[PDB]
Amino acid sequence: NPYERGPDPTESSIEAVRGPFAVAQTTVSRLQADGFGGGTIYYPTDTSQGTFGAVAISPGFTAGQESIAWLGPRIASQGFVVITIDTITRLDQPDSRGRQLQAALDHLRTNSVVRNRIDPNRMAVMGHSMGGGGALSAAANNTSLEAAIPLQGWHTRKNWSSVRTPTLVVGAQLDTIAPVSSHSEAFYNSLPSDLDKAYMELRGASHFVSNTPDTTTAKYSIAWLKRFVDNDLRYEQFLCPAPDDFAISEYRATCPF
Repeated sequence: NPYERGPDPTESSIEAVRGPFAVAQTTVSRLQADGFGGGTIYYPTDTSQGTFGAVAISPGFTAGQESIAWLGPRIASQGFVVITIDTITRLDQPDSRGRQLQAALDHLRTNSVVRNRIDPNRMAVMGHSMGGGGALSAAANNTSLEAAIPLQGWHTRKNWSSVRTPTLVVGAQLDTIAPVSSHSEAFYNSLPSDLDKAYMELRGASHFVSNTPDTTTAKYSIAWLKRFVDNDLRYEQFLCPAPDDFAISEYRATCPF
């Protein structure tokens, strides 16, 4: 597999705050950002292993980039170019956030800092709440996307039968903003039954579990991005079968991937 990066993983390595890749950052001003509100790109400096997959991450309604910023370097340091975006306005709705997540990825293709660092054919989307809805919208609008991860996603659209991108739906058990029964679990249920997909509910978690560092969220996002952005079979072990993880309330997966 040409896309494998970094040494073989262990529980300790995917749980780490910082992975085996030293990371740098560059900022995209709102003036430099076409179709999104700007953001921060995190990327590995080690280019000896080749180019990396790219990941765009959106915050939710009324939220700034800081609400999801911790994911940027934590994921990038596992071997990805990660842009944490601001939206054009903080009031933008899920469908617009999905446009902006795609525009942020496109910006990566011509960004002078990272355009040599990215494999433009291997891209993924993530978001929190309405940003997680944007991630689903972005995958539904672009079947070439390698992975999508809605974190406590919120969306008026509940049917996602058009998605062809491997999607990890991360619910929070005690979510009252975006209750898992009317959002996350509904999304997972409408994804195609043939799709490589997984639903993971975080035990006792509030809607805001992913606005502050959470090891369970990070470890399975990293395992998902590895498995599907990099086609990295070494990371299937953390997904299939279900992990005996007390942090997880419910788990569904179309294993084996």
